Amino acid sequence: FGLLFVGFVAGGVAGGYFWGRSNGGGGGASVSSTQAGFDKIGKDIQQLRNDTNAAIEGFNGRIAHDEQAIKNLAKEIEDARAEALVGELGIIRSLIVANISMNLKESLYELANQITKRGGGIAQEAGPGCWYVDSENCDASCKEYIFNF
Amino acid sequence: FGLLFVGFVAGGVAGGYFWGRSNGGGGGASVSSTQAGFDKIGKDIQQLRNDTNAAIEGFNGRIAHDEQAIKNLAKEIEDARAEALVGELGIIRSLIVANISMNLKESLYELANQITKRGGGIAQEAGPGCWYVDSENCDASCKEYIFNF
Amino acid sequence: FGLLFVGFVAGGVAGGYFWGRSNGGGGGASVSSTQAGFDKIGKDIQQLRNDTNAAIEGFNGRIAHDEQAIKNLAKEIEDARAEALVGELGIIRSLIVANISMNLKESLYELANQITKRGGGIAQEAGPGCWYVDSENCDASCKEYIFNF
Amino acid sequence: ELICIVQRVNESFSLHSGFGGNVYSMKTEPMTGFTNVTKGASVINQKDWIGFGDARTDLTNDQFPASSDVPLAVAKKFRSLSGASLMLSAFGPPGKVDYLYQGCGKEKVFYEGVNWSPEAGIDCFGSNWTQTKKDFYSRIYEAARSSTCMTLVNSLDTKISSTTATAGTASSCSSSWMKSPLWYAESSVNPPQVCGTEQSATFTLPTSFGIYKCNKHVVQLCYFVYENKAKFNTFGCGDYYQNYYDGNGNLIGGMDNRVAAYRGIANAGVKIECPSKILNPGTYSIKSTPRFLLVPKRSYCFDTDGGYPIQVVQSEWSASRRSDNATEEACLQTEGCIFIKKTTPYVGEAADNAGDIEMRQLLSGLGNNDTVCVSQSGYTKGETPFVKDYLSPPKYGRCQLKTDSGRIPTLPSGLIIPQAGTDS
Amino acid sequence: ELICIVQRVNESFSLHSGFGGNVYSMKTEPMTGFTNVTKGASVINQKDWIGFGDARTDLTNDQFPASSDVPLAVAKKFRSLSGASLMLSAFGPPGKVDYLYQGCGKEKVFYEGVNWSPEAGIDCFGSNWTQTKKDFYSRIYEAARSSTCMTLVNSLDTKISSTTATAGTASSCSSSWMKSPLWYAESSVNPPQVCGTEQSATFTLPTSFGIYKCNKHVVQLCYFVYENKAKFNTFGCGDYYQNYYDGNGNLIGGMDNRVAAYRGIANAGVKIECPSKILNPGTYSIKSTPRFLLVPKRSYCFDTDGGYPIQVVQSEWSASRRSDNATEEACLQTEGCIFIKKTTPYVGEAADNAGDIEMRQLLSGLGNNDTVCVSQSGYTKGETPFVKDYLSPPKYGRCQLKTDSGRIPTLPSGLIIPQAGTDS
Amino acid sequence: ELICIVQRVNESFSLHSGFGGNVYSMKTEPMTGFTNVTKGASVINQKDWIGFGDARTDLTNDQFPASSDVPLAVAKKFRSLSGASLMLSAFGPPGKVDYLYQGCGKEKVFYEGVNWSPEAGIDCFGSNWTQTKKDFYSRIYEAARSSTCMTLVNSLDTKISSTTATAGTASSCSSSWMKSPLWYAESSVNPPQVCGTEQSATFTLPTSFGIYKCNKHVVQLCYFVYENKAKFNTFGCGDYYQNYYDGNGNLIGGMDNRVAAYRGIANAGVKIECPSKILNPGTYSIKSTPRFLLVPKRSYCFDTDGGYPIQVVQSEWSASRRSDNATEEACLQTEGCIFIKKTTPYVGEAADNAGDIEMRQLLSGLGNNDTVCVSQSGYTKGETPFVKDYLSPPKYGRCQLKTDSGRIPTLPSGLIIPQAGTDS
Ligand SMILES: CC(=O)N[C@H]1[C@H](OCCN=[N+]=[N-])O[C@H](CO)[C@@H](O)[C@@H]1O[C@@H]1O[C@H](CO)[C@H](O)[C@H](O[C@]2(C(=O)O)C[C@H](O)[C@@H](NC(C)=O)[C@H]([C@H](O)[C@H](O)COC(C)=O)O2)[C@H]1O
Ligand SMILES: CC(=O)N[C@H]1[C@H](OCCN=[N+]=[N-])O[C@H](CO)[C@@H](O)[C@@H]1O[C@@H]1O[C@H](CO)[C@H](O)[C@H](O[C@]2(C(=O)O)C[C@H](O)[C@@H](NC(C)=O)[C@H]([C@H](O)[C@H](O)COC(C)=O)O2)[C@H]1O
Ligand SMILES: CC(=O)N[C@H]1[C@H](OCCN=[N+]=[N-])O[C@H](CO)[C@@H](O)[C@@H]1O[C@@H]1O[C@H](CO)[C@H](O)[C@H](O[C@]2(C(=O)O)C[C@H](O)[C@@H](NC(C)=O)[C@H]([C@H](O)[C@H](O)COC(C)=O)O2)[C@H]1O
Ligand SMILES: *[C@@H]1O[C@H](CO)[C@@H](O[C@@H]2O[C@H](CO)[C@@H](O)[C@H](O)[C@H]2NC(C)=O)[C@H](O)[C@H]1NC(C)=O
Ligand SMILES: *[C@@H]1O[C@H](CO)[C@@H](O[C@@H]2O[C@H](CO)[C@@H](O)[C@H](O)[C@H]2NC(C)=O)[C@H](O)[C@H]1NC(C)=O
Ligand SMILES: *[C@@H]1O[C@H](CO)[C@@H](O[C@@H]2O[C@H](CO)[C@@H](O)[C@H](O)[C@H]2NC(C)=O)[C@H](O)[C@H]1NC(C)=O
Ligand SMILES: *[C@@H]1O[C@H](CO)[C@@H](O[C@@H]2O[C@H](CO)[C@@H](O)[C@H](O)[C@H]2NC(C)=O)[C@H](O)[C@H]1NC(C)=O
Ligand SMILES: *[C@@H]1O[C@H](CO)[C@@H](O[C@@H]2O[C@H](CO)[C@@H](O)[C@H](O)[C@H]2NC(C)=O)[C@H](O)[C@H]1NC(C)=O
Ligand SMILES: *[C@@H]1O[C@H](CO)[C@@H](O)[C@H](O)[C@H]1NC(C)=O
Repeated sequence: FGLLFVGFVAGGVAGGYFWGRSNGGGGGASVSSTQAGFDKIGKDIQQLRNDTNAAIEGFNGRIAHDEQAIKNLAKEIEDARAEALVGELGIIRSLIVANISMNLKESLYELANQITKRGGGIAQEAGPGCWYVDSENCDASCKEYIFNF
Repeated sequence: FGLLFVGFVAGGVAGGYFWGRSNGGGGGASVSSTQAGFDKIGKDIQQLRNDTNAAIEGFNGRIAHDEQAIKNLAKEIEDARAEALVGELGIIRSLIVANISMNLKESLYELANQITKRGGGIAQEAGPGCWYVDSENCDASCKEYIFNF
Repeated sequence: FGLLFVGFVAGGVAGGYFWGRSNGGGGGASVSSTQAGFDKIGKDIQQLRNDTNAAIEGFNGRIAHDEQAIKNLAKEIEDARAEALVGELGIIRSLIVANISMNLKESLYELANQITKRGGGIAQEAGPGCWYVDSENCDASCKEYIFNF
Repeated sequence: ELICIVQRVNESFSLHSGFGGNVYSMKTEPMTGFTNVTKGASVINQKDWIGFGDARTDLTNDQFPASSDVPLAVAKKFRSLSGASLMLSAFGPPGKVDYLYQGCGKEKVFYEGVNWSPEAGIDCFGSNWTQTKKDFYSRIYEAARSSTCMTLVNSLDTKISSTTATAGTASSCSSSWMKSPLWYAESSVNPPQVCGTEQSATFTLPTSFGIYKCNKHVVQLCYFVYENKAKFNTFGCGDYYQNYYDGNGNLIGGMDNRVAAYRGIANAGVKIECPSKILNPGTYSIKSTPRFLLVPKRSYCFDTDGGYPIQVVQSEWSASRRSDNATEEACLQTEGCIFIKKTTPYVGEAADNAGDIEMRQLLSGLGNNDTVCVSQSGYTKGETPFVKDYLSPPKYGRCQLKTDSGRIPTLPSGLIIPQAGTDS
Repeated sequence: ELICIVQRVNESFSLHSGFGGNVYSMKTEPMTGFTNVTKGASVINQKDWIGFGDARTDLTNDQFPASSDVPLAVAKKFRSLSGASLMLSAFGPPGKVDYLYQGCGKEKVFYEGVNWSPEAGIDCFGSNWTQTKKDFYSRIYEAARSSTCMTLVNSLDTKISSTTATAGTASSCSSSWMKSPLWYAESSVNPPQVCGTEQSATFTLPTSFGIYKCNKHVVQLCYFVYENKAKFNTFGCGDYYQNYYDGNGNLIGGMDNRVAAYRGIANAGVKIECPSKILNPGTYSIKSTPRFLLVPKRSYCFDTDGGYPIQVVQSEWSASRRSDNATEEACLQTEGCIFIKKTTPYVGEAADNAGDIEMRQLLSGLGNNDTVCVSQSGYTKGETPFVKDYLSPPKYGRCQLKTDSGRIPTLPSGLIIPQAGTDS
Repeated sequence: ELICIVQRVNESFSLHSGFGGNVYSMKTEPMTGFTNVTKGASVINQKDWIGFGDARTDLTNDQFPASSDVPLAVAKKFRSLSGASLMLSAFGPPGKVDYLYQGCGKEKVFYEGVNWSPEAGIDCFGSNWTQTKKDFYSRIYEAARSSTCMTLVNSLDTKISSTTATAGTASSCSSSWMKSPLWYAESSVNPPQVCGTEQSATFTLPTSFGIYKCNKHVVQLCYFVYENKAKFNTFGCGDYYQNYYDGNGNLIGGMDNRVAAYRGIANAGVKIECPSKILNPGTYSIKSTPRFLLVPKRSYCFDTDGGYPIQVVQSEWSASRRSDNATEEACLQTEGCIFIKKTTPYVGEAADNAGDIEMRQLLSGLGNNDTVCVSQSGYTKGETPFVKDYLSPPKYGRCQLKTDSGRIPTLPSGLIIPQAGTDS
């Protein structure tokens, strides 16, 4: 329904990013395509995923100094220390997931913005990732220029 | 002034979410209603608040193992450990508050988006939560269709 | 290219926030100004920077109690404790930087929103920080009213 | 016409800050809270603990379960016999029950001791059995602290040098004597003219006993206390002495009046003192005045594989009998020992002295499958990381921390409005 | 026409990453920094500390405040008397001031000792009083480390066996003797023919003294040092000995030449040595050569309820007098002891030896209401969690950690531009 | 016409939550992982460690590098001589190599001991040299644990009282004797009539030796073991004794049969026992039976400036010779000691007993510039903070923690779709 929403589909049916169009005859009946040339999104995902290495390396490089002379494992203490470190890694994870989410959503906004200025101002934004086009002076080669499917 | 701003009111006067309208005669004089049917917002707030339990349970489930043979309380040490745990809980709190904020703001955007596509494209967005309507081919039943007050 | 993008410039050339305009004769050729009266942005930056003191004071006020009777520095242990505290300060930093980023970006959105309602609805939004104006019933004093350069 | 959703707040709204967005709300709710603390005994691991006790945890008592302070399932985890106590088995006084306490458990519950209190009226020349009791349990608790297991060693290998010395008895001890120490005497020493020869002995503390490894032994190195060299010479020639040496010859206990002053109470007559000591496995020597020789014959065997702080349960009679608080004081002065104490008298369901409602409440935690922390304040579940008041040590497990309720942060609730940017 | 706000950066801008948004800026500012460290003495809790001292902290001195190294309010927290020292009160030499030091405080400041230095010229057969001084304060600091309180015990219960023995005096000790130890001698022993009997004594270390609980006692178990059995036989028959035993008979101190070699310096004559030991409360025995018996008569009483690392302040004279650094060396070799030392000579305002500008600077922290950490490097306030250089131990309180300035993260400042998404 | 980008997910997508935005993805990847653990010896700091060894780490051996278990660069960090061992240098038996081990290093590797095994066949009246070996290395490892440095002290200052006593020799000891202890005997004592006088001696443990500070000394306080007073009286009058006292007179070692029982094995004849003890620097006394006196003449000097847990490397022969595992057992019972053990026999490249492929693999870590943790399980690099199984103690450095792989959180990967708000 346009970049503020994620919908679910059943059985087969591809997940991902598609072009969707609406009315026409009054009343129309919808339509959802089968992929565009969203090459930007693929590369952006790549960059965003690689950028997580910085936060992981920070965590991996931190190992507490210790010294134990004792001959038998202090298991309960060992487990508690691990549990604490796992908790910290859990916070970092939640931070990283949101960081990806927010920066992907923004990359998606930047994609949609290029489409707006591509047919501007024929496009007319209806919230992020949605547009209203006047089918009267944008035919089909016009629409294919602006949205590329 | 439309979802990017929060305003203050004095004495009595309800806080919350209201419908506000502007000009008309040149120059107009404003108007702010007394609630809509923002049923989505109420339910969304409910869901978002319940979703915080996950982060709290994570914190509550983490208790450091200890073993003390000593007979007198090591008070300064006990207090320091507590202070450190309270600090961690403080970070988690700040994370949770922003998480609610951001997801509520997004739920508000999704509300406004449904209104845009409801009278589309009669609506015309003026930033999030604001619209420009041409009072000439949207009368009153039209406006009440699109915004429902 | 309008608040979703940051561009780079070479040699001299000021960095910051500028007014940029596009087509005209078909095809136009761009233009980027030399500052506006973005007084809001300057003051907002000031407020946002001062607001970081809260998070720093929280960190500065937390110092672990300790008691050592030993006569020779346990250097490896001292260094590990410091390293752990530096790690925590690093997370807080990353939180603060994003908090500034997000609240500045929002202050920028609120600036752009005031401009939209200033010439409304002559303005017509093309994504955040961009507008399409019909040069036919907005002359020049009109544009200077709405955008102030 | 411009139509807008408008967001507004009251004086009733307060602003809550976030990293990446603030929130206005009228109400708040605390993010978390305190975990209840329950008084009494419990364990954090049901498959690694052991109890040692008496009738009050003995499922074979004729009056079970009325005579019991624990239910069947907990009683199965105890090693108990009616009428027994660690101390009774240490010395084995005439006609008392003599239970061979043994078992393994990282968590340990000691709930016995009452069966040798002043009420028992055991004499046997005892200077002050209550004092002996306190000293004895102190050594037990100290050794138990760092051991996984414990067992009575009911008979030490011993050997005396004299061939004329015979086993000693006294009317003050039911006309016989303790199992430990052994009492050896030569009928001839007589300060007329006959004075005999210095007596000698060895006793061995084994490195193991059955399946139990011994790293440490609790033993008593007893000595007699006479009124003064003269009253002593009623019996022996010269000065009294009973000295204990390790294998190399270092003195480790006993009473050698020849350097030490006499410390007996006037006309009380002869007394015996039995301090307990923790000794390593090995063979030990004794040298003594010719007439009377004392030789340790029992011990308690411990390892050093480690354990948790122990729980010691108050072991006293109902009001009608004469009790002591020696195991309480033993526990208080011994690090790693947690003491469980009733606030009301012991009133038994079976008879006067077995099956008490409060003790059953206090021991019911033994009990549970969900205890994560055990402390001198009581035990807790894993609800939150905080408690309202400190958990007093000794303590072990996932133990809560005290914090003021005001330092627990809150979360916005009720009607909520987001805020971001400077809005100006 | 398309009209846009345009965001642009220079080569002068650097990108700062965030979890949920980045920031371009030209300037940065460090997020936090180092806390200053002040040399000298201080306390983290003004209502739980105590000072022990001499004229330099005695508000009753005739020349106060000119003779003082602390202001009135701090002097009120000291227990001091002009001319006193812990060591002087331990022995009580003839004609020296004899102050009964006592008090309670988790934090402790020892600022005395100078009043018994080599300058004092106390003889009394002392082998090496500087050595004795170092040994004595070591025991004090060790015991003080784990105690809440301290008190002189100015008189032990003592009892000697001899009925002929009389109090001993010497011209080397102002023609009398110490308060402690007591010196008992029988006029008859004479190696002609008269040789007397082995002397005996007991001394009791109490379990309390006034309101003060005693768990530990610092005492001296002195012995005489003769040149060689022969020079010894100038005085006594056989070998010299003075042995100390606990109640059971274990040797705990003294000098028994009969097994130990002689260790006196040629033709120096008789010397007395007084090592200090930490003993539990109880009654102790002494056996000695017939002619000369030494008996401990004082102690310092400590508890074991706990305390913080202690502060010991350099206690030396101005240049004109003969000082020592025994309390410095006592403090250095004793765990939990923090030593405060001047870098310039002691120059007093009152007279030569009282009221020094540098010491007043060093003690002014005693002083403050906002000290959170005390260390062998000096003390700090609660500004930040970091210091530029390590705080050397011993130390206690909310103590800062060393980190390199480069590891302190920065925050963007000046002109700022947000960045998010990949912008491509 | 309304034209929209549409976001949709499958049953194959799972939702990952974030603080400020969720993410749908089909795949996940673990965020981090386990660090490999390598068996054998290593160091965390190449400029602060020292090795002590024998031919197997001796770069001057004729067959180097074939006779070596380490490469040249590591051999340069060892103090080793072919045929040597700490124990051989402690006693200095006739005709054995006598290397002066000395050096400094916070991390320490002990890789010697094999050169005095049962294969050596050293007699010298030894009761059980394997027992002595285990006792000796235990003391070394204990002292090494807390010391920065170690040095043999190859000659103690000693002085005996007798003027007739002469140096002792025996056919069981190559017709001479150890370097330490020294054996002094008077030819006249003869239980006929001639019985001589009690022998005396002193030995001094220095406060330093060369550039090395001594806070502690490992020494042996040997004594002879006779079958029974009678078999003893084959040689001496009365009871055998050899007692060790500190400067004050406290007994610290030896065998005094006069209080201690005899413990020799039937018709074995005379044996010598040499337990090792850790003593402070100072002067010590000896008293003994007239005929035979033993006097310690060597020590190992340690400081107390601190060190890391030590590494001890299995020191055994190839199969054809007679080995022992005394240094293994010494290491196991001594806290702070890490033992390195082969799983296959020792098969040397040079000859049978020098240059083993497995040992070279095990010692190659000594070796590396990037080891951050050393443990009884092996050593690790600084890859991640986790290991799959516990690193067993003793251990030191930046040591990994065990966690289950399932508790390691994941990150979304592959095709990804953001989610925020409630979308309803
Ligand atoms: C009865 C006797 O022989 N002696 C009197 C003895 O004084 C008599 C004066 N003669 N002279 N000279 O003085 C003591 C105190 O004045 C009395 O105790 C003693 O009488 C005791 O009578 C008690 C009963 O009150 C006992 O019978 C005791 O006899 C025993 C005993 O205690 O039962 C008999 C035991 O067989 C004997 N056993 C052994 C192994 O020694 C036991 C014991 O020696 C003594 O108690 C010694 O006690 C110790 C441990 O030192 O005495 C009579 O002594
Ligand atoms: C004066 C005397 O009796 N003896 C000479 C004694 O040699 C004389 C040879 N006779 N014979 N045989 O040798 C020693 C060393 O050669 C001299 O010290 C001693 O003379 C001492 O004179 C000093 C003054 O320099 C003292 O007067 C000392 O007398 C006292 C003392 O020290 O004041 C008198 C004290 O009353 C006496 N008090 C007691 C309680 O014993 C004291 C003391 O015995 C001795 O110092 C013993 O010292 C100790 C602690 O062992 O002596 C004369 O001895
Ligand atoms: C040969 C001798 O004098 N005595 C026999 C002695 O029995 C003879 C009965 N006489 N009487 N009565 O009994 C013992 C055991 O029955 C025999 O060992 C002893 O014979 C020994 O012969 C051995 C060889 O097997 C030795 O030669 C030993 O002589 C030495 C030695 O061990 O080498 C000679 C040494 O010079 C002498 N050195 C010193 C410093 O004492 C050494 C030593 O005394 C003895 O071993 C004492 O051993 C100790 C440490 O107690 O003996 C003959 O004794
Ligand atoms: C749900 O959607 C995804 C992608 O839209 C499908 O994933 C593809 O599946 C095939 C075979 O499993 C792979 O070869 C492709 O590489 C996958 N897509 C991508 C993005 O690489 C998935 O099969 C769908 N699941 C269902 C239930 O139909
Ligand atoms: C400010 O606004 C809020 C809500 O807009 C008011 O809260 C209501 O107050 C009454 C009585 O206090 C309650 O019964 C309602 O349930 C509240 N509202 C909500 C959202 O549930 C509040 O009273 C206002 N405060 C002032 C100063 O007028
Ligand atoms: C890049 O841009 C910034 C600002 O747009 C320039 O910063 C100014 O530089 C001068 C002198 O260095 C200062 O007096 C001004 O105060 C700076 N601006 C601001 C925002 O205060 C900077 O010089 C530019 N760099 C380059 C390479 O030209
Ligand atoms: C993130 O930044 C925002 C904006 O600077 C902070 O919001 C401020 O919070 C304080 C309360 O601590 C308010 O009094 C200010 O008015 C807020 N400023 C604005 C512009 O709203 C917020 O505190 C920061 N987040 C955290 C957790 O520190
Ligand atoms: C959150 O994700 C963003 C985007 O992937 C990260 O921004 C990158 O940061 C590095 C500096 O560490 C830059 O060199 C990259 O160019 C940035 N990428 C983009 C697309 O801007 C950011 O580091 C992450 N936040 C944290 C704190 O790790
Ligand atoms: C800036 O920060 C400080 C806290 O350090 C605060 O007291 C001050 O009021 C703040 N200024 C403004 C304008 O908020």
